[PDB]
Amino acid sequence: ELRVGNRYRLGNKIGSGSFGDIYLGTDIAAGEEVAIKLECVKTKHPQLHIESKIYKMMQGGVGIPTIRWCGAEGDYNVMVMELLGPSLEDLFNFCSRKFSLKTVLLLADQMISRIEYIHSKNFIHRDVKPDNFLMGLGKKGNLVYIIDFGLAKKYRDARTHQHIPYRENKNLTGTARYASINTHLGIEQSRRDDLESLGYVLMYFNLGSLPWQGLKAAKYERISEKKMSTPIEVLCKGYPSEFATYLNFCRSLRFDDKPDYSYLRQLFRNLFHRQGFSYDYVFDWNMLKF
Amino acid sequence: MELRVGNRYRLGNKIGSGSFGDIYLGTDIAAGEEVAIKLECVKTKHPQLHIESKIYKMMQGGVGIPTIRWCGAEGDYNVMVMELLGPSLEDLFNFCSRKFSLKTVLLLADQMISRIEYIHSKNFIHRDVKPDNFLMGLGKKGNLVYIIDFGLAKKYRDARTHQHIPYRENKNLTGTARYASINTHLGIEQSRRDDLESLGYVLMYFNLGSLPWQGLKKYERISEKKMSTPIEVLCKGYPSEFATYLNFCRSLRFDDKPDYSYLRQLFRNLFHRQGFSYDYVFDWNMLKF
Ligand SMILES: O=C(Nc1nc2cc3c(cc2[nH]1)OC(F)(F)O3)c1csc(NC(=O)c2ccccc2OC(F)(F)F)n1
Ligand SMILES: O=C(Nc1nc2cc3c(cc2[nH]1)OC(F)(F)O3)c1csc(NC(=O)c2ccccc2OC(F)(F)F)n1
Ligand SMILES: CCCCCCCCO[C@H]1O[C@H](CO)[C@@H](O)[C@@H](O)[C@H]1O
Ligand SMILES: CCCCCCCCO[C@H]1O[C@H](CO)[C@@H](O)[C@@H](O)[C@H]1O
Ligand SMILES: [Cl-]
Ligand SMILES: [Cl-]
Ligand code: NA
Ligand code: NA
Ligand code: NA
Ligand code: NA
Repeated sequence: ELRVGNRYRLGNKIGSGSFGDIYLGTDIAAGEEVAIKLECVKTKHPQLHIESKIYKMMQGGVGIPTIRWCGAEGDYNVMVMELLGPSLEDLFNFCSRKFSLKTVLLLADQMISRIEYIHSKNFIHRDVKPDNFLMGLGKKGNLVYIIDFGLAKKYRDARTHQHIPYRENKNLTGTARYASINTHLGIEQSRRDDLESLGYVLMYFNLGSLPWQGLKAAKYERISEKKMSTPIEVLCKGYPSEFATYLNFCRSLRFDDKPDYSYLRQLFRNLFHRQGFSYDYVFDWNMLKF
Repeated sequence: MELRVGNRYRLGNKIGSGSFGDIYLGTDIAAGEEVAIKLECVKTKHPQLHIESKIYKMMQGGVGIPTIRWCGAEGDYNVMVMELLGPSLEDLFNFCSRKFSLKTVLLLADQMISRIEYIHSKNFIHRDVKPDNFLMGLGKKGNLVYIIDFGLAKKYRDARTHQHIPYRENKNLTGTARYASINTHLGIEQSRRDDLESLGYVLMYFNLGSLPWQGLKKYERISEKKMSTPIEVLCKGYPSEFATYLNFCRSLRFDDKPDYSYLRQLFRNLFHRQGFSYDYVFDWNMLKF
């Protein structure tokens, strides 16, 4: 039996993010379960406590995870979060690596809103990918949450909204597979870049796998080159134009531009209602007991 | 496009693959509850769904045996619709970071000895005892260990006369090598003893995390490691009941009726000297089914 904070019982690993590791535990007092991020204190570069503050700044936003309790305790900084349903990668695999157009558009609509909300509290996420989107439990079950603000950062000053400066020679940050063209080239990341990664997440959900996925070297140069060489028209072939239009828009944004988040959603909701779907949140994984 | 197999069962996503065929989640539209639905191709080279269904139909009303819901053909497939069960012991071991407490291995051992005995009481050997083939039950029945997958199962005696199948040598391996019996490796026909021996290795795996003969770099090496590793090395640092358990199984003759009760009581006794309550609380109790 393992206790943290003198009120939580620590169970088993249920996750691994960018830093730390996530486990199941129980609020012994409340009588209800939780996610418990742990980072060991003898890491070269501490992070949980910074991330913890990013969560308190996002709190009370649609599909932003609730933080129950934060603090350091012996050898582990710890962060108790509301427990959440499974990730879109988990669901994607449960659905055998293929989602209907309906599920990809219900998700697209929520994914763009969480990204927009982060951008309005002055942060970029920088690792938009299937694992960092999660469905809530029970009441909040048709609601995509966003997680892992471990690589996120301020892109503009909280007071003046002055954008961060443009620069170059940045290292890779974020998952190679879904990075922006610009990140592959070493350009400082901005809002455009978060939404362009969503773009690849959406095509990944349609294709089953991107075409720069599953190459085999002995660096990641290769990924970069085929992502940059793939004409959008060819990546999106056999899928609605709206997916090429979203990505061309994002690829066409400028470093400090405010993306038009209403327009990008609009592509998708208009495609949605033109196909004859009903906005009932029946997803592809709907026969589960969330 | 929606799809009702039979008239009653809505097909959904794949959640399993056993020895043959595949398993999909499905919903019993009428009764509002959920089911698991096995599928095999009609034109498959070695048809066994009809056969497996007969074994389940006859084993029905056995504790920890899944209920047969429905059987028929549809399109290119044979279908057997079953009770929905919860996750395997393999799945759960992994969730517990490949570590099961002694209470859980004993609580598990009791039920696993009984299931095998039940199978044997219905005149079959399973031949692939292993943690993937033991599943916990759902909701009401989350305390219950169930057993699945009789695609490799065999009649070891007549139902009428209890006449034993005859000794045979030079058999090819049937079932997983990691948990096979010493004699299964030597190519002797499989009997009741071998199910119980296989279980002994499962139990010891639950203790160790991994068995000694796994991870190795052409399976002949799995075999020859198993016959270097005497039980008293395998089982060192753990209660002796495990060694006793294994030695006993290795001593049964080909057609012996194992004393399941004796092998059950080795464990029950140790359970109550450790001071545990037989309360059905497993290491994975955090979970919620
Ligand atoms: O990861 C889960 N909950 C979770 N993770 C969190 C991570 C968090 C957090 C809260 C969190 N809550 O706050 C935080 F910011 F600290 O980070 C979870 C719940 S169920 C589940 N998965 C599976 O049921 C699963 C798994 C594998 C394969 C198929 C699977 O089945 C599936 F997902 F397809 F249904 N994962
Ligand atoms: O295999 C599952 N149900 C099933 N299998 C069957 C097989 C059958 C059958 C019925 C069956 N019902 O009748 C039959 F005889 F035809 O053969 C199942 C239910 S839940 C699940 N898995 C996980 O919850 C899981 C997954 C990944 C990691 C950890 C996991 O478990 C964790 F981590 F949640 F504890 N598998
Ligand atoms: C009704 C219980 C829901 C649990 C579903 C778990 C699904 C994961 O396990 C299976 O699914 C894989 C694809 O996601 C396949 O590889 C299956 O063989 C099995 O691993
Ligand atoms: C709290 C809800 C239970 C969900 C457990 C899902 C288990 C699968 O995913 C995790 O499990 C692995 C083994 O159980 C861990 O090693 C984690 O890395 C994670 O992948
Ligand atoms: Cl620019
Ligand atoms: Cl809008
Ligand atoms: Na995380
Ligand atoms: Na949409
Ligand atoms: Na099976
Ligand atoms: Na016992």
